[PDB]
Amino acid sequence: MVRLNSQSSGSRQEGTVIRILERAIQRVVGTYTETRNFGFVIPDDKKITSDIFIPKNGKNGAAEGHKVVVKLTSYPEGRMNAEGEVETILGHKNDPGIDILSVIHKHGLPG
RNA sequence: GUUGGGCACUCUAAGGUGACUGCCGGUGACAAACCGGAGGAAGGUGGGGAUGACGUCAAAUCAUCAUGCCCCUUAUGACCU
Repeated sequence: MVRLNSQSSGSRQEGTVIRILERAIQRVVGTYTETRNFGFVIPDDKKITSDIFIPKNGKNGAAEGHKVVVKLTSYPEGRMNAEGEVETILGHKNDPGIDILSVIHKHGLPG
């Protein structure tokens, strides 16, 4: 429910997400990465500019390499990132036929 | 500890050790790096000091000191109260 601004530093009208009327992106696919004694799945697409906090109870295989879908169990909060889990361990990200299989789960195609 | 009590511990102070990308994951030219993880007292330029290049102001100092040219030289020297 983006609101207008009474300014514009360009040719475009300035929106501002004063509120989110609806949540979409229910789930993301990505590579899981171990950080500072933690986990963080990086979304397949770069359109999500943040990572997804993985707690250990939602690691479920995902190591440095493994591709996994995330049933996002929480979402960003001001400065904080989205939390999640690990769904399907698609396989090591650098595998021939993951490129397809990654897209198979990205789009939410049948199986 | 006051005393007996090796002296352990703390300390005292000489000599060594120790830290680096050395290591293990990512990431990335397989390298470098970057990002984390170990282990360690110490994490990625360990921390404080010390130690620089050519220069300028005819900068300041003839009251630190010395000093050419002067000046004083029974006094501009010197002594006391």
